[PDB]
Amino acid sequence: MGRKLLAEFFGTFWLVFGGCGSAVFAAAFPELGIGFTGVALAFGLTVLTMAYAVGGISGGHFNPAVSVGLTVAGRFPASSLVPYVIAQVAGAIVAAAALYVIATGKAGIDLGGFASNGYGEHSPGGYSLVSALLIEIILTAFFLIVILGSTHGRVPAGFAPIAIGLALTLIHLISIPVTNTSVNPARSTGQALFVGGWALQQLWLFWLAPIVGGAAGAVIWKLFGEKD
Amino acid sequence: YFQSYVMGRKLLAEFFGTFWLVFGGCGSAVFAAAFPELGIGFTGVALAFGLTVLTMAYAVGGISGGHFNPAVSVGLTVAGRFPASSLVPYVIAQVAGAIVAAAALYVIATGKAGIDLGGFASNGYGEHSPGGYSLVSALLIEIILTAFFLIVILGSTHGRVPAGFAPIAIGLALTLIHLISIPVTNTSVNPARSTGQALFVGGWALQQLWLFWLAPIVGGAAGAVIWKLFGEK
Amino acid sequence: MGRKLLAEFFGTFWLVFGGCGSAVFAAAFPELGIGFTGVALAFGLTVLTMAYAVGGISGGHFNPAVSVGLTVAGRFPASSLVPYVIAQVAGAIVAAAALYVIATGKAGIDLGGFASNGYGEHSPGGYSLVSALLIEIILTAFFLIVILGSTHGRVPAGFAPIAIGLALTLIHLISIPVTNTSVNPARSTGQALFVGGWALQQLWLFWLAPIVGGAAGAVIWKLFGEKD
Amino acid sequence: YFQSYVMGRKLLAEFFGTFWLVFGGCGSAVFAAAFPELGIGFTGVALAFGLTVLTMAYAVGGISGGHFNPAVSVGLTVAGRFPASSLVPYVIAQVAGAIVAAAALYVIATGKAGIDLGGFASNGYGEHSPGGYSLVSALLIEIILTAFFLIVILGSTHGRVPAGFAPIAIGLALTLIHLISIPVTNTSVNPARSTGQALFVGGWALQQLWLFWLAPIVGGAAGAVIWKLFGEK
Repeated sequence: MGRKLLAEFFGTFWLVFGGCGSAVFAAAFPELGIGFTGVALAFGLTVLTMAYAVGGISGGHFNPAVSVGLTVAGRFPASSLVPYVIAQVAGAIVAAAALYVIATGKAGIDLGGFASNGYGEHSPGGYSLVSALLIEIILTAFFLIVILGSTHGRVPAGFAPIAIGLALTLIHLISIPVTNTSVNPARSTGQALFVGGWALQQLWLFWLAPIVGGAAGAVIWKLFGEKD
Repeated sequence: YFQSYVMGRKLLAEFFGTFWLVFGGCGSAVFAAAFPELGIGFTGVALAFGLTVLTMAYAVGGISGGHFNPAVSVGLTVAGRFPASSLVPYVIAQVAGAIVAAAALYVIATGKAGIDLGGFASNGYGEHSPGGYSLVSALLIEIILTAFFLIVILGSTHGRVPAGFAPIAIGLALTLIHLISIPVTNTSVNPARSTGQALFVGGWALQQLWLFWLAPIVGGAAGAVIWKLFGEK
Repeated sequence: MGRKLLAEFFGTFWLVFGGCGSAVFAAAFPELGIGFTGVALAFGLTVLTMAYAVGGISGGHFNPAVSVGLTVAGRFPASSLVPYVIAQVAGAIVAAAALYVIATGKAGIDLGGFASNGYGEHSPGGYSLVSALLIEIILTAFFLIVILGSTHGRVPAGFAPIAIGLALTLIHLISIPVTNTSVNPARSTGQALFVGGWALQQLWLFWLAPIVGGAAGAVIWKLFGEKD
Repeated sequence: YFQSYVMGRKLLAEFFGTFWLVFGGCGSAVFAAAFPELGIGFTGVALAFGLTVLTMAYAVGGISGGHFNPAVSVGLTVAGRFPASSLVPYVIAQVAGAIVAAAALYVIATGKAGIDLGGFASNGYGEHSPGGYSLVSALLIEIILTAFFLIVILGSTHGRVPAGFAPIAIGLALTLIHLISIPVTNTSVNPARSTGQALFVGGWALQQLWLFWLAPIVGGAAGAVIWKLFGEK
């Protein structure tokens, strides 16, 4: 069990340090930077890679809304939920801090939103709170449908990391302009704690919406996918 | 053919999958393709469409067959992989999934007011081809691209290839198809995908829609006929 | 055997119509075009996808220099070499022609080099004939090392298309500026026949260099990789 | 540990693989990254480096273990996956492969005369960090990135994951590492890769080279130590 919490901790750290750190260091670099596509690929590849490295140890959730959805689907014991959520939020916070220390090694850098998720005025594209809510619920619900589908016994072992990592990239290709893309309450919490201000005031949305999307995808999955 | 899952489950699978294909491929185009400085361009859209299929073919492919595409259902029927008796119900689940995804995209887009959605990721030709290509060019490239899409689907799901790899060959073939043809038609190869967007644009998009039923369905049947000639036995 | 020639024909057609057609229609499209990266990804994905669809029928060479390298490696009967080369060059020519018909459906388009490979003045980056020669030999030799390695019995079945497709993308990411990237005599012949002029005068280089690279990679492979 | 292939074959495998990693990752950077209008950028370089490893790990991974990287050989020794007695010979084959690839890139580049190769894809820090990041930033990010590279290599090659998927997790993890850190150090995580380029630039690149031996090797050992704590049993 301690092995499983460490798997979640290192995994969520990798997710945030790789995804957010590609956003902070590289996305807007002049002439050669990696754009929304490269951040999207980054975040999907943190999940693909640690899903292969530690998924067979903890299940490789790396994401509170995943742990909730897999509990609602009856794949995962509700008794492990809270500990997993604590291990995950701790990895995110420790990654946010390592990124912070490294980022400021560049003289007079402006961290800005520091890859925090936001809506309205803090939506990259100026989309409303209601747009933010709907798209985070829809995308997280589908994220769980892919995770529950691709880890079902009808799918041969070993392919789920590819499915689930690249589904995370696809989710970023769709929604970065709307919310910078959360679908993961832990991945939103670390960056926001370093920004404070508006980032903390909007943080609730990125706990509430992914958790409702993850639970909804679980319920939908149960209705047509999980039975033999 | 035998039944492996009851029809309601296969139809929901097809409904949710085609919803994902349009919501993710058309959503990436509407929200992110042209975003100033950092937007994802034709490349990021092609990746997104391929990934909706790769990820839903893994998620529900084992339930319905994972068509998400009337042209694919038709091609597999012509190749003798799928029963004609399931054709019409699948096509209806797929077109319903695409219309509901278009509507969902629209609702989310209204949260950024005063914005012009332009063609709303609709397919088109002539003045409505991103590069000004003619109706004949559109017709040809949709026939050839959908035919090869069918040949990749049929060969990668054949028993001579190990289970589990199809979603990756099929989803990446769709990304490849958009890399080639977005400048020509915005890329259909999928009558349901063309239909939901066009119903919201109306006008020229409804008027040109016929072509993105006819060409993909012709190409899908042609791919299937070609495959049965050399690949299936 | 007729099944195998048709596999090669459809395969090389897909390679050229997908790769070259991504170059002609999309690579330089204003604001949104796919650049050298998207052409590189295109060409690798034609091979990955048709290697899965028909590789188990003909071996999925799609490329005269592959057929030569696999013959030199003793993987493939020298008696099938010529027929495979004819089927491959025929797919390329028929794809070049379909691309031609479709491309000119755009009023007053300038086809330009029409994705032909070239060197010196016709190298995108102005690299010399000698640069062109060396990089086509090196990259084709490695292409065969990957193909022979990834289809060896020590590698589990089904992964070779991923290896070999993405190796082709990697080769394009390295060399498009130097020669537009051939590593495939058939893929160079179709486009050049439609351009004539300098494209025909340089065509020999793109037969000679990939065939020497493919044969060399086969010989190197035999020395350290092919034995149990 | 038992012998599966004789040492000459393992060394040639490592030599050719590290040659490919530098020739393809550094070649893509030198020839294509900054090409006017169509160049491939930090994204295309990160993809290229990841793909040299994915494709050579499939091609010769089954012969030598597919390290291509002194930091990887060290990490696997510390994790008890590889014998210390093979360490020095591997590291020498890898550094030789990288120097010969640098030389090969150089020869090909001379065919476009009067050109400035700049840093020639060398790694660096401070003034020689593409984004001006300090020595401490460089050191930290190379330790953390190489440690995770080791954790992904160790977990994906563990017996609890099916054979054949490692080249894909390991090569894509390298692409991810470049997506994160090219702005900081140009991305090393690999002392042999840093060494060949720097020997051609001389000057500051030879002077800063120490850091791209020390940090990757420290991070590789740390990743291995962490892995043995929770992952291996």
